[PDB]
This record gives sequence, C-alpha cells and structure tokens, in this order.
Amino acid sequence: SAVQQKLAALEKSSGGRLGVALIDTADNTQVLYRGDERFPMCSTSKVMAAAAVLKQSETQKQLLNQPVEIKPADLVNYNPIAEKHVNGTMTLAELSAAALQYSDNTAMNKLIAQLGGPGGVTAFARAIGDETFRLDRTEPTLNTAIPGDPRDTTTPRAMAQTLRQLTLGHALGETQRAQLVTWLKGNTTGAASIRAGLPTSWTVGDKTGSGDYGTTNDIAVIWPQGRAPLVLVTYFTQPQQNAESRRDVLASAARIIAEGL
Ligand SMILES: *[B@@]1([O])O[C][C]([C][O])O1
Repeated sequence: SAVQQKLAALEKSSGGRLGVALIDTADNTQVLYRGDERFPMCSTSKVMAAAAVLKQSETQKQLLNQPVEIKPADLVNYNPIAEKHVNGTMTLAELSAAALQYSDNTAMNKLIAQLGGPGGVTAFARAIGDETFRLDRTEPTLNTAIPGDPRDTTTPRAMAQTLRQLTLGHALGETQRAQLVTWLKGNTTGAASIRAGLPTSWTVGDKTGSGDYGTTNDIAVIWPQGRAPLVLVTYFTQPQQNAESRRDVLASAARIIAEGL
C-alpha cells in the first residue's frame, strides 16, 4: 500500500530500522510496518509500570497517595523530578507522573520496586493479554538496546494493542484510565516526535523513549478533532551503538500515517 511504501522509503533514507503500528479505532483497522519485530522499549516501558500501579490502586484505594522516600542512593542517570525531592518523599502518583511526563528514571525504578521487580511489570502485561512485552531490567540498564537482545523489548503491534486497552479500553478502572490519559496528555518530552508530524489541532498523549543504538521511540494516543481516536506506536533503532537520536524519523512516520487518513 501507499503508506507502507512511504514508510519503507523513510526507513531506507534513515539508515535504521523502523517499526510502526497504527490502530484506527473507527473501524479497528491496523497499519503495520515491521509490526511483529522486537524493538527495545526504552522509556516507553514506563507506561506499563505506571498502569500496573494504577491497577493496584483499584483495590488499594489510597495507594497513589502513599509517600515513598527518595534517597541519594536511589538516583540514577536521569532524574529530573526525583532530584528535586532527594531526602524527602514523593507519592506514588507523583512518581507515576514523573516517570511518564518527564521520563524520570528514578521514578520508574520506584514503580518497579512497588510491583515487586521487573517480573511484576511483566505480569501485569500478561494479565491484560499482552504476551509480547517483557521487562527484564531496571533503569538505566534496560536502555542498552543491543541488537538482537530480547530483554526489555516488545513489538509495535503488541504495544499498540496494549496502549489502546489501557487508554481507550477498560483494562483499567474508570478513574485509573482517566488518570493515565491525563498523565499522557501532559507529557513534556514529546514535542519533536509523533506530535511534530501531526496537525497542531489534534490532541496527543504520548510517551517517548530513548536509548543506546540511537533508539528513538514514541507511543501515542491521538484524538483528532471530530474523528475517532487513533493509537500510533513508532519505534526506531540504528546499527551504531553511539548513534544520535532521530526524533525526526518518528515525526515523519506520523506525518505519513496522517496523510493516509
Ligand atoms: B527513557 O528512554 O527516556 C529517557 C530516559 C534516559 O535514560 O530513559
């Protein structure tokens, strides 16, 4: 199809490996490019950790207000929000927001701890029907993005379906789903990625990811004005360990998808 030829050309021009999955919820049609190949999730995995904590809060009603101490030893490589609260506390809600909207790695590690380890995050994925997602490591080593390594990967198809279920479906309770949507819509790290290839009038909620091998990812829910929402996952990785990020590729892939609608 036209869109798949344009995505292939974009990939060829980029020098890397591009994975795309689009779900149009109007007719549940899907557009896939390398949709069943594994890609390193990097920080896109933070959505799953936050959603797992939200699921816990359906039974533990006060869980998100639980204070969690941030100690100096907790700080890792990228902690824009946690750094502001060293030797103090953040609630689980604040940690979830930080992980999602600022991609805070300390916050992610606290979420993982709350879930009983990476296996607890993976288990949540399995519980909502995602057989592909696997989280194996904590921050920052889950971002190594080594070619061929299946750790800390998923496929575009799987992540699109899971993101749909979490945000537009009913994998979470009503208050929890709404909270997740609010968090994603307030992301601060996404301006140069999917959002940049879409009409400025569309509302987007997204989570970016970055890692070694120039890995540059973004997963989004998109609410076009007067039109069913769309779920779009764009994963990109490159052959050189020290390659630069290529957010423009994700913007271009989004633009190509948007043109075909
Ligand atoms: B994710 O991918 O977003 C930023 C941080 C950097 O380690 O991880």
